[PDB]
Amino acid sequence: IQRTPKIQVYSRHPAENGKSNFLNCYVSGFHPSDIEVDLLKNGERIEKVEHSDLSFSKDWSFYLLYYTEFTPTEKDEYACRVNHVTLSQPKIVKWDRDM
Amino acid sequence: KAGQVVTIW
Amino acid sequence: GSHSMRYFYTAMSRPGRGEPRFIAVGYVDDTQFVRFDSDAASPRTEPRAPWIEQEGPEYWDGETRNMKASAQTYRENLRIALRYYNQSEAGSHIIQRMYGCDLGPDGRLLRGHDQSAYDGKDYIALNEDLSSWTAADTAAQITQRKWEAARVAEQLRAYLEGLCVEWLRRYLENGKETLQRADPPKTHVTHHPVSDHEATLRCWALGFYPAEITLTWQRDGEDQTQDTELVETRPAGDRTFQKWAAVVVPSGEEQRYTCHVQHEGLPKPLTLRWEPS
Repeated sequence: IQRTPKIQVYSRHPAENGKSNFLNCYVSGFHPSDIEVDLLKNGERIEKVEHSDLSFSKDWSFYLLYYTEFTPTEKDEYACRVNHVTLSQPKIVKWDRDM
Repeated sequence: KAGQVVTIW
Repeated sequence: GSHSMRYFYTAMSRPGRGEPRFIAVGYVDDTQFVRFDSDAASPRTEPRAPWIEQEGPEYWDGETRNMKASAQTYRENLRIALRYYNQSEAGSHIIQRMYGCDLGPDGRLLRGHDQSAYDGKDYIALNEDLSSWTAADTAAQITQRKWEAARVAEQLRAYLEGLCVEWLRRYLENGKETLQRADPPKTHVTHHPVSDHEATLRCWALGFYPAEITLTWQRDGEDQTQDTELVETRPAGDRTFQKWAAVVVPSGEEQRYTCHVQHEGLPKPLTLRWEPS
């Protein structure tokens, strides 16, 4: 009766070091709706993160976009950390600026 | 504009 | 093109943590335009697109009253569902509903929809005739009998063929600069070796609206359905969407692969290949 989230971590525009952008974590395919999503910068939780209003796909699974404004650099790492009832521990998905 | 029909199960 | 309006309701019980949360969102095509959340400090139907903001206070007050009434109905429906499934009052459960209308390219009604789920499984659906019901199980057959006795299908039909279509047409006119504009995908192919004898080709589509798109890889002109990794279409956060499709190919065979893109914003489907240097 439960469905685990799919997670994609990506930017609004192709990343260019030093240029402002948005870091997105799209969580989808999950059920039930409660979910915990953090965006991380070098391992630490980003405080200013917004998210879309809860909606769902035709198969009843939920989706949400979490996002924050950011300026990528060569060395900073970013990630999305997700917890859900279906997960025994939080799942961390690192941002790959080519995915 | 949303529907207003009351649909009690 | 064709257009739709859809409302999505989610009602989530949480015993010991107050009354069930009720969230409703409304969309025209892939553009959200309203929201309501019973957990907001002051629950109100709120605008989420620029072209709905012009609606006057009677619109916002009436939509808010309707959503508050709907939250009450769906709290009752969660209590009823516990009875219908012999479930305890201790567990958390979810009712979902989606409804609305589809128009063809000529503005005419193609079809209506009104379907509900309990705990993520189909519960009951209004059939395409807007007159009869499909119940998923013996619980939903109880609901079906109640709704048949009360002629609920006729009331939903009147909404779906009447106000749903009329208000969708109004929104399409008021939001025409965005709702009636397709933004074609910006496309390119990237190449990344995986080893000395294979490489990934990734075909990208960025910046497109609406979300519907087809991205396919062919090898020697044959679709590579079973060998393609195709990610779910994902929102950029600026109204547009993104998608990619990838294949792992033998090194030296890259030119045998073509990516094909279909999107309403394109006058003709595109064919792309990896362009080294």
